[PDB]
Amino acid sequence: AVVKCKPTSPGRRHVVKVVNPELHKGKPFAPLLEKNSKSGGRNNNGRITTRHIGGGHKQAYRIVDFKRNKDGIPAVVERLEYDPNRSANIALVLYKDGERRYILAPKGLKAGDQIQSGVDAAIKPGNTLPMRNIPVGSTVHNVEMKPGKGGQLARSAGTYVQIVARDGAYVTLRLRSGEMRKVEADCRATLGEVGNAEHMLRVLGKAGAARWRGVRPTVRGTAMNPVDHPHGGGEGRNFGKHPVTPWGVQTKGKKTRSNKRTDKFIVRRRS
Amino acid sequence: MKRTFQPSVLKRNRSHGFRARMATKNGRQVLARRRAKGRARLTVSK
Amino acid sequence: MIREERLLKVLRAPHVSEKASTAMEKSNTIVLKVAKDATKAEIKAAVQKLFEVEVEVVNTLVVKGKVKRHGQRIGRRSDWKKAYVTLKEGQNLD
RNA sequence: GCUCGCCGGAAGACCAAGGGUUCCUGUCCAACGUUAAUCGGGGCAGGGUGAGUCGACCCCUAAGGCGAGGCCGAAAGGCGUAGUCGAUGGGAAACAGGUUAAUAUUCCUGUACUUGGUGUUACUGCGAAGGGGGGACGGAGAAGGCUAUGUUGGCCGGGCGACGGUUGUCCCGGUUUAAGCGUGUAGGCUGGUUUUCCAGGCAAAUCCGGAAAAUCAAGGCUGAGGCGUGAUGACGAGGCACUACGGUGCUGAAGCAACAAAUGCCCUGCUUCCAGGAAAAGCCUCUAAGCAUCAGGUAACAUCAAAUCGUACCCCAAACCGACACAGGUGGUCAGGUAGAGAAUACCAAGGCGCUUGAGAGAACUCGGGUGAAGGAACUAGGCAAAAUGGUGCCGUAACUUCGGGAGAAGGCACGCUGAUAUGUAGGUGAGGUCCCUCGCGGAUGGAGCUGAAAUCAGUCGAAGAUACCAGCUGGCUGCAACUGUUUAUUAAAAACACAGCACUGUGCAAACACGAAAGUGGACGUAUACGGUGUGACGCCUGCCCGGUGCCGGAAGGUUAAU
RNA sequence: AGGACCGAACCGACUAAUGUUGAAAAAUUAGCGGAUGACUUGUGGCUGGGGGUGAAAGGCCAAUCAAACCGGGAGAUAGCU
Ligand SMILES: [Mg+2]
Ligand SMILES: [Mg+2]
Ligand SMILES: [Mg+2]
Ligand SMILES: [Mg+2]
Ligand SMILES: [Mg+2]
Ligand SMILES: [Mg+2]
Ligand SMILES: [Mg+2]
Ligand SMILES: [Mg+2]
Ligand SMILES: [Mg+2]
Ligand SMILES: [Mg+2]
Ligand SMILES: [Mg+2]
Ligand SMILES: [Mg+2]
Ligand SMILES: [Mg+2]
Ligand SMILES: [Mg+2]
Ligand SMILES: [Mg+2]
Ligand SMILES: [Mg+2]
Ligand SMILES: [Mg+2]
Ligand SMILES: [Mg+2]
Ligand SMILES: [Mg+2]
Ligand SMILES: [Mg+2]
Ligand SMILES: [Mg+2]
Ligand SMILES: [Mg+2]
Ligand SMILES: [Mg+2]
Ligand SMILES: [Mg+2]
Ligand SMILES: [Mg+2]
Ligand SMILES: [Mg+2]
Ligand SMILES: [Mg+2]
Ligand SMILES: [Mg+2]
Ligand SMILES: [Mg+2]
Ligand SMILES: [Mg+2]
Ligand SMILES: [Mg+2]
Ligand SMILES: [Mg+2]
Ligand SMILES: [Mg+2]
Ligand SMILES: [Mg+2]
Ligand SMILES: [Mg+2]
Ligand SMILES: [Mg+2]
Ligand SMILES: [Mg+2]
Ligand SMILES: [Mg+2]
Ligand SMILES: [Mg+2]
Ligand SMILES: [Mg+2]
Ligand SMILES: [Mg+2]
Ligand SMILES: [Mg+2]
Ligand SMILES: [Mg+2]
Ligand SMILES: [Mg+2]
Ligand SMILES: [Mg+2]
Ligand SMILES: [Mg+2]
Ligand SMILES: [Mg+2]
Ligand SMILES: [Mg+2]
Ligand SMILES: [Mg+2]
Ligand SMILES: [Mg+2]
Ligand SMILES: [Mg+2]
Ligand SMILES: [Mg+2]
Ligand SMILES: [Mg+2]
Ligand SMILES: [Mg+2]
Ligand SMILES: [Mg+2]
Ligand SMILES: [Mg+2]
Ligand SMILES: [Mg+2]
Ligand SMILES: [Mg+2]
Ligand SMILES: [Mg+2]
Ligand SMILES: [Mg+2]
Ligand SMILES: [Mg+2]
Ligand SMILES: [Mg+2]
Ligand SMILES: [Mg+2]
Ligand SMILES: [Mg+2]
Ligand SMILES: [Mg+2]
Ligand SMILES: [Mg+2]
Repeated sequence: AVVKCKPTSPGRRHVVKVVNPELHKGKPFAPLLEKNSKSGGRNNNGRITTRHIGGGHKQAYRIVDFKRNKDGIPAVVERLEYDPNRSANIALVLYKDGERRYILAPKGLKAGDQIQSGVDAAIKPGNTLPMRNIPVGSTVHNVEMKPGKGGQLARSAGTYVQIVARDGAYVTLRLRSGEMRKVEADCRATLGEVGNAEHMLRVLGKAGAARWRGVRPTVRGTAMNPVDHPHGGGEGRNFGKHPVTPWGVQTKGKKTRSNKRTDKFIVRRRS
Repeated sequence: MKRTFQPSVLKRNRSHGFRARMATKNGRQVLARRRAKGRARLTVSK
Repeated sequence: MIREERLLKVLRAPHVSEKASTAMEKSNTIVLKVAKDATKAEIKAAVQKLFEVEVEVVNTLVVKGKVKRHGQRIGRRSDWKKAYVTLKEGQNLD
C-alpha cells in the first residue's frame, strides 16, 4: 500500500512509503544468510570501475533458490521476508522433509500456500516446471536461460515473461523489455508475476534516501573542466557539442551490442 | 594546525620498513643503494 | 634438570642499593643482577643450588640502559636484568 | 611561612598513540632558560620500573595483504585456489588496606579466583579437519526498578568564640569498608515432558529440523540491585609518646537513618521503524571412521605449573605533531557543592597554578574597554562596527499557504521578600503497627517521619525584583536558488555543485560499460519495477514550429571503393 | 516521526578589529552556521602521476599541482641578460 507522508518537514513532503503489513517483523532465517561485503565500485585494482557507488546501510545476503531443484516434494510457505539485496520480497518455505529455503515471492503468494517443483507439478503461482510442460501464453518468472543453471530472467519486483510459442526444443519468450528471445524448452520457469509490483511507486523524497541505498551523487558532465569530461568547459553554460560518455562515446541513440554469439537466439530486438 | 606528520610506528614499519623493502624487487634495490653509499641506518626499522 | 654450567652463567652480581638493603632486612629478598636471557626457573635453580638455600619466589625486571655522553660523543649503556629473589623465612645469606 | 588572585566539564586526575629516562636523590652554574639564578625537563654521578589475574604475546577471524600449485603475461611480473598473515573487534581468572625519595590491582598483610598438567579413587562409550546450536550483532523512543553520588537529620569527638550577641532550633570535623561466596529479587524471555516416524542437514547420527499421538500448565533460562558473609578484621577524628622537628612508634570514639538521584546498571532488554542491521574460534552437542575393557570421558582429592615482554615519566602538554620552554593541533576515561533546564554561565571544593625580565612615570599616538549633554544614520559605497533585544508563564497573533506552516509573528501583563491558607499545602516517598498466606528479597491495610512545587490573599523594601553572568532586534517590498546539505586547506560559501523528481538513450546477462597487453575483477552473488550514461533540476501550469546543416538510427537497388 | 526547532560538547568558518620581521608560513578576540544526520571521530587498510580521487573550485594527492617528489639522460637548449 503506498502511503503519501504528511509534510511535517521538507524531506517528508514528497515521500511515498510502500507499506506491506504481511512482512515478517523479526530477524531473518540465520542459516541462509551470509556476508555481503561492499565494494565501492572498485575492482581488484582498487580503481573505481563503475561510478556513483558507495556508502549505504550494511546488508546481509539472503541465499535464494533460483535453481529450484526440490522436485516432487511439496512445500508450504512459512513466511514472507524483506530482502535488501533485491526489489522483490522473498518467501521462507518449509519442505516436508524438513528443509527450509528462500524463494522469490510471487504476486498472490501468502503464508500457508503449497508450492511444488518438478515436471508433474500443477499450474498455480509458485510452481516451477519446464516450459515444454508449461502452456503457451502463460506468465512465468525466474526463468532459466540454460537448463539447471538457475533463473536469470524476470527476477525484479514486478516482472513476468510471456510464453508466446514453442517449436520443438525451443520456446519463444516475450521478455519484460519487449524482446522476443528463444530459450530451450527444457529450462525451468516459475509461474506468476513477481510480488512487489508497487516498488516503483515509491518516492525517496530526499537525497539521503539514496545515500541510504548507496548511490553517491552524480556530477553532470558540463559542470566540469575539459580535462575531466568532453562536455566540460565554457564561459557560462556552453554545450556546443554532441552528448557523449566521459570516454567520448555517443549516448543519445548509439547502439553498443557487439555479441555475434547470441544473435541466433534473438528473434526481434526491443523497439 | 594539524601538520602532515602524525607518527605511528606500525604504519612506519609496514610502509618503509625492512621487510616491506625486501618484499619487492625495487625495494631490494633501495637497500643495495644504501649499502653502496654506506648508510649507518639502512632503513627505518629499529 | 637445568645444567650446572648454565646455572653458573646465569648469575652476574649482587645489586647493592637502599632498596636492596630494605628488602633484604624486611622482606628477606635479595636483589641480583642476572644474565639478560635468564629465566625465573633458572634463577630459582641457581640460587637453590649454588647457595643451597630455599627460594620462595622470583620477580624479574629488565633495566633499560642509559644514554651517556663521553666528552661530546654520544653513547648508550647496556640493558641489564634485575631479579628480586624472595628467600623463605629462616634462611640466611652473606 | 602568612596573606592575595586564577582554573575548577579544567589551567584537576587516569591512560592509549607518540616520545624514550625528561622519573627520584646528591652536586654544579660555564652553555641552555628571551633577565638574574643558589633554581630547572640544563650538565655530572648514583638510584629507580617487581604480575598466573592489567596489557601485549597467544586461540580466532574482518577490510585487506601475501600466496604452494595454478592461470596469464617480451622479461620483470599481474591475478588468485588451498592456505597463511592481519585489530580497530571475539576469547579464562583479584579485590581491599598498608608501604618507597622514586614501582605497585606487580611488593607486604588479608581474603579469593582461573586454566592446564601428571597421580590415585569411583563411574564408563570415547572419538572430527565433518553436522547442528551458540557466539551473533541496526537506528530511534518510552518508562519502570536500582546504584554511584549528594543533602539533611541522628550519632561521636572537639569548641563556647580578637567586636554587640552566641549552652543552643549553636559552630567545625568524622560517620569508610571491596572482590569473592551464598541467597535469586524487581523484571525480561519461554509452554514443558514422553514415545513413534521421517525424500532434509554431502556419510552417519541418540543432535537439529520436520510430521504424529498422549499427558501436565508449569517447569526452565536470564537477571541489576539488595541482604548475609567477607569483617571479633582493616580504616578511622583525634589523642598518647619519643622526636634528626622532617618525622617514627603506640592507641583509637561513632561508623546509623531518611530523602533526592544519574547521560551509569538491569538493557546484547522492551516497543517501534525501514535504510533491514560482521565473520570465525573459544563453549555445548551429534555421530564418522577407528579403539575394545586399553586408550580416552567427568567426578572428587593431592601435587605441580602458569613462561616471555611492557610497567619509570609527560600525555593536553615546556616531554607528542608544529624549527622555539611557539596564545595552534591531539583520541579515550572520571564528572563534587550553590543557583540554574543544563556537561551553558557565575562563585567555590578536592587538586593545581600566578603563564622565566622587572622597577617607575602616568605625553602624543595605537590596542582593548567604560560613560556621555542635545540631536538620532544627517556618517558611509553600504547602519561596517557598535548599541539594542534577550528568560518563564498567560493573553493574543496578519497577508499568504504545498494546510505542515508563517509564528517565539507582531504586541502586552505578571515576576523580589515576609506572613496566612498550610507552625510545609497538593503531590511524591513510605516506617511502625495490625491482618493474611501456596511463607518470603511476600501480599494487603496503615499512615508516622522525610521531601516538596505551584497558586491566591494580605503586607513590605528599592529608582529598578527574568536585578549579576547567561540570554531573539522586529516588520514591509523584491531578485535568484525549491529545501537540508557541498565547494576553491591558505583573498571567492555564492545565484556555483549536489539533490529528490523528470525525460531521452543504451544494455537480454559471459549484460552494456569501466580498470587491465592478458588472465581476470567491478557492475552484481544483481537480471529491464535492473544497471550505465547524458541533460534538466521540489511542486503547480506547461513545454509551441523547423530534420535544411551537423550527429545518430534504419534501409540495401545503384555508383564508387582495400588487401587478395 | 523528522536530512524538524532552540542551544553546549563536537564539526565548520559568515562579518569586523588586531596581527602582517606575527604568539601563529592562516591564528586570536567578539559575534556566526550545523548540531539524530547526505553527521562526526579513532585505528587499520586500498586507489600512484597524464595516474588516482573529486556533491566539480582545475579543487586535493605530505606547508609543493593546468600534471607531485627523488635520482638519472644532463654541462637539455637559450639568436636572451
Ligand atoms: Mg551513476
Ligand atoms: Mg540523477
Ligand atoms: Mg548532478
Ligand atoms: Mg567550473
Ligand atoms: Mg577532450
Ligand atoms: Mg553565455
Ligand atoms: Mg550557441
Ligand atoms: Mg614483568
Ligand atoms: Mg610561596
Ligand atoms: Mg575564581
Ligand atoms: Mg565552564
Ligand atoms: Mg638526560
Ligand atoms: Mg625533576
Ligand atoms: Mg653566575
Ligand atoms: Mg642566564
Ligand atoms: Mg636534569
Ligand atoms: Mg588470544
Ligand atoms: Mg590466525
Ligand atoms: Mg585472506
Ligand atoms: Mg607460483
Ligand atoms: Mg595474490
Ligand atoms: Mg585489539
Ligand atoms: Mg608516580
Ligand atoms: Mg560450527
Ligand atoms: Mg545496534
Ligand atoms: Mg545510595
Ligand atoms: Mg565573637
Ligand atoms: Mg564578644
Ligand atoms: Mg554536622
Ligand atoms: Mg557481599
Ligand atoms: Mg604509572
Ligand atoms: Mg596536565
Ligand atoms: Mg614560557
Ligand atoms: Mg603550547
Ligand atoms: Mg557543576
Ligand atoms: Mg592611558
Ligand atoms: Mg558602551
Ligand atoms: Mg559615573
Ligand atoms: Mg550622546
Ligand atoms: Mg548619568
Ligand atoms: Mg540623552
Ligand atoms: Mg546618507
Ligand atoms: Mg555625505
Ligand atoms: Mg552589524
Ligand atoms: Mg553588542
Ligand atoms: Mg532587479
Ligand atoms: Mg540553496
Ligand atoms: Mg544551508
Ligand atoms: Mg571546507
Ligand atoms: Mg579560501
Ligand atoms: Mg571566506
Ligand atoms: Mg564478471
Ligand atoms: Mg542547471
Ligand atoms: Mg521543445
Ligand atoms: Mg538531421
Ligand atoms: Mg548509415
Ligand atoms: Mg564502394
Ligand atoms: Mg535538524
Ligand atoms: Mg569564534
Ligand atoms: Mg542548533
Ligand atoms: Mg575556471
Ligand atoms: Mg599541498
Ligand atoms: Mg606528472
Ligand atoms: Mg607535461
Ligand atoms: Mg643529451
Ligand atoms: Mg645549464
